[PDB]
Amino acid sequence: HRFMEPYLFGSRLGQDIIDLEQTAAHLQLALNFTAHVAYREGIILFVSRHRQFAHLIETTARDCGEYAHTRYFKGGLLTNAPLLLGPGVRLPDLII
Amino acid sequence: TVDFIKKQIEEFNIGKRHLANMMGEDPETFTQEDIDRAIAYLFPSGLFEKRARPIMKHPEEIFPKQRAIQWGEDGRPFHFLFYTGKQSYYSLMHDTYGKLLDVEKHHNQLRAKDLLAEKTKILKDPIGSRWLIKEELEEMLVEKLSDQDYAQFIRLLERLSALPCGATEEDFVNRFRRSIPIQSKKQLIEPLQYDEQGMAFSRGEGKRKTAKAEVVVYGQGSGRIDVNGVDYLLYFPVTQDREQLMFPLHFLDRLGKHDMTCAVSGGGRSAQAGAVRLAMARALCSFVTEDEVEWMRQAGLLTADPRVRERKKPGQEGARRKFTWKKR
Amino acid sequence: SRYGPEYKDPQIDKEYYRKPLAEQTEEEKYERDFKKTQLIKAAPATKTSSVFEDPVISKFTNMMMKGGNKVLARSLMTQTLEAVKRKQFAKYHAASAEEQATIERNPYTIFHQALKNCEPVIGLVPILKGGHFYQVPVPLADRRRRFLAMKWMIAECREKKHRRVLMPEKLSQELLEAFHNQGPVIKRKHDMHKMAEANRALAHYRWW
Amino acid sequence: EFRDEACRKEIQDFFDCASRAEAARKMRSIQENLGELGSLPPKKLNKLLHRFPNKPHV
RNA sequence: GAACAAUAGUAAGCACAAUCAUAGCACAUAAAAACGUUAGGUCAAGGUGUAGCUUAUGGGUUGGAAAGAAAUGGGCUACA
RNA sequence: UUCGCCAGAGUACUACUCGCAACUGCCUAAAACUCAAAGGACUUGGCGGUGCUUCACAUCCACCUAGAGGAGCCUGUUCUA
Ligand SMILES: [K+]
Ligand SMILES: [K+]
Ligand SMILES: [K+]
Ligand SMILES: [Mg+2]
Ligand SMILES: [Mg+2]
Ligand SMILES: [Mg+2]
Ligand SMILES: [Mg+2]
Ligand SMILES: [Mg+2]
Ligand SMILES: [Mg+2]
Ligand SMILES: [Mg+2]
Ligand SMILES: [Mg+2]
Ligand SMILES: [Mg+2]
Ligand SMILES: [Mg+2]
Ligand SMILES: [Mg+2]
Ligand SMILES: [Mg+2]
Ligand SMILES: [Mg+2]
Ligand SMILES: [Mg+2]
Ligand SMILES: [Mg+2]
Ligand SMILES: [Mg+2]
Ligand SMILES: [Mg+2]
Ligand SMILES: [Mg+2]
Ligand SMILES: [Mg+2]
Ligand SMILES: [Mg+2]
Ligand SMILES: [Mg+2]
Ligand SMILES: [Mg+2]
Ligand SMILES: [Mg+2]
Ligand SMILES: [Mg+2]
Repeated sequence: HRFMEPYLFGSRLGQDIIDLEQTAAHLQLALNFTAHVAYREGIILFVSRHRQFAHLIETTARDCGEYAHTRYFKGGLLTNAPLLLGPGVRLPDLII
Repeated sequence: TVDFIKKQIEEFNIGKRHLANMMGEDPETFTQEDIDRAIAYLFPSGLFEKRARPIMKHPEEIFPKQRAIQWGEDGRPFHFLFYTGKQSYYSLMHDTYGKLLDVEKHHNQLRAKDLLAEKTKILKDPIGSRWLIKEELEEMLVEKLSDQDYAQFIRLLERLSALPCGATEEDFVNRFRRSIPIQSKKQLIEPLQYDEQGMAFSRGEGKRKTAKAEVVVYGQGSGRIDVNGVDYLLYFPVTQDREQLMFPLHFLDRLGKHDMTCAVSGGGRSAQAGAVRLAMARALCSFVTEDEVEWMRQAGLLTADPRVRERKKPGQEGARRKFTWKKR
Repeated sequence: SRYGPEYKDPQIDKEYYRKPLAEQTEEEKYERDFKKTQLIKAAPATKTSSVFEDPVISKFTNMMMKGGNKVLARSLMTQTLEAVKRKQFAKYHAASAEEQATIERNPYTIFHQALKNCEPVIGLVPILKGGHFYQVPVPLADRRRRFLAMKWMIAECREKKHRRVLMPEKLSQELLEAFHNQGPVIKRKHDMHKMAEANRALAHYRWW
Repeated sequence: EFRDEACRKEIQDFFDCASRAEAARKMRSIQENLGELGSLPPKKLNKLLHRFPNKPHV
């Protein structure tokens, strides 16, 4: 993809290699940001539409006590929340 | 609507006490069947719709099952799949898939230890087991489903049931099992009756095309049939009609081994002939072994003829024929 | 139709049930007939397990019926078989030694053989192409050929017979005529073959 | 002279061909749908292509 | 505004469906068939908008609406 | 950077004019008058004697039975009166 050029260390025989030095910098902030929103009693949702880790991700959220959605994503879920879920619904404060 | 259900529960118990008080029975055993027969008496509603009659039952059975509150005062959903839209169905899918992996993991360990102590218990044919219907499943998860979702869930159970079965899994699977009623097409053989030194006489009932036939057959007489006090040959001049009476007896090779008297009313010559034929077939089942009774059914003797004359529609010459349709 | 899709046609032949132990595959067929608990229709009024009936007679008897007089149609079919029998019996008496054991005195044998000679081998169906109709020959199915022979028999003896001559005797004459391959019905069968052979180059029009 | 007294051999083959053509015509449609001649039916290929669609945009 | 190995749709209302009737079920037949279309038919079932009549387009009495050159539609009885 | 072309539609690849081995020709190219629109692309619907696939169980063809149109009579319209 065109926007991933800065994050690529290089290409090895047609195979792109991701620069882990930039990954470590980003992952450090991502984990730090994830913990703080969990510290403040925030709702965290795990979203992953991939049919090889759906069970693993679903079990991962159960252990952490947080929510997961690895199934088919309905159209009006996050936007038209009152109709899909219920009258008064608290939207998730972070999505992974 | 938790409180509204609670209010209905307490007043129904109070209402039941009043009904028992006026009916003059024991309130400790005022069962629901007694309630229905009491209500049907006090309020005699003549209506063809069975669901439109007055009812007074357990409010849990009357009111549809309701969803519980899904979040606390702070808004956090109780279940961990609430944001998938269908928490109940997907939690069932997650648990079902987890059991398969545990069975696969357990079976993998057993193969490592070289032990196969499980057996396939999927075959429940003698009990007559069928899977849950989509409507029944929706009333178990208290959530609406779709045809694609139901088919996927059932197929997953088949994969779970096709693997080696553990004790915990079988209890989980059997909750989704339903038993069909007894299926059989054998008829009830009427026992022979003896009356006033009379031996081996049976009675049969037949009806076809507005014609009822009453046939009693004696197994101790020669070959003769007495219909309405007259000989059958005089009563059935048509050769075809007398062929109908032959058909049951000739099939069993007992043309001359039975003496019969019949009483048939209503209908034409063929309607009565068919009715008497049907009555003999049912009345002769007593004297014949069970195996040939099945042969009787396969030949169509024992099955009533459902073909009856239709009505005349308003605006048509006959039952199906319409008036001439002039296009222009 | 008051019968649902589950109901099936009953089996009437008694001999099919009395000797099942001489075969295995057929045993599996009828043991599953009731083991599947399949419903069975009521026995039709016309067909019966009497050994003196014949399926080709019942179909021919039904077509002779006009309106709803099954008694009259059966009466006519009874006399016609009698009339054929009387004529063959008389001819047997007035014959030489070699001619005696040639004449057939079985009306059922005559009736079955007569219709098998009146059946056309190849029919015609109009086909529309280019704004015109071309008579294209087709290999008519066995059921159509059998039905077509019966209709020709009834059509001939109803139209071009005299008013005085009765129906049972007129039909009896044509059965003997068809038994010897010289009746007008046989002539009509050949006429249909004449047209089919004439249009033998138009068979390419049909697409089946 | 249009008489089948000596055409029995030809007449039977014509009946045999009619039955032979009837049998093949009344069975080709059902089996050809799933026979596939080694190549998946159109319904299966449509689902396979939907899983790996083409991307004209972006 | 749909892709189920799912790609923006959601839950209710009416109709279909199910149910009810034709005294068992089943099948079949009845019954049902929304929103609209044809300024479709009905001021002469009755009511009524607008326009018209008021010793008259209102009310009553007596007598009378014949007739088929011909053309056609749907039927009964036939031509045995 | 530079040249050519474009000022509503119809009248108009026309009338008149200049040049041309063209002479029913080509190039150049108006106005009187009429209208308040002409025109480009798209959306839904209807339709198609457009193509592909599938289907009509009284049904379009193939095909089954009984009838109408022919005559008298009964009754209903049009016309005649
Ligand atoms: K008015
Ligand atoms: K369109
Ligand atoms: K008529
Ligand atoms: Mg009728
Ligand atoms: Mg519905
Ligand atoms: Mg009912
Ligand atoms: Mg029904
Ligand atoms: Mg109706
Ligand atoms: Mg309905
Ligand atoms: Mg109008
Ligand atoms: Mg009209
Ligand atoms: Mg009008
Ligand atoms: Mg009025
Ligand atoms: Mg008027
Ligand atoms: Mg008014
Ligand atoms: Mg007046
Ligand atoms: Mg006329
Ligand atoms: Mg009419
Ligand atoms: Mg008469
Ligand atoms: Mg401009
Ligand atoms: Mg201009
Ligand atoms: Mg030009
Ligand atoms: Mg010019
Ligand atoms: Mg028709
Ligand atoms: Mg008639
Ligand atoms: Mg006429
Ligand atoms: Mg008339």
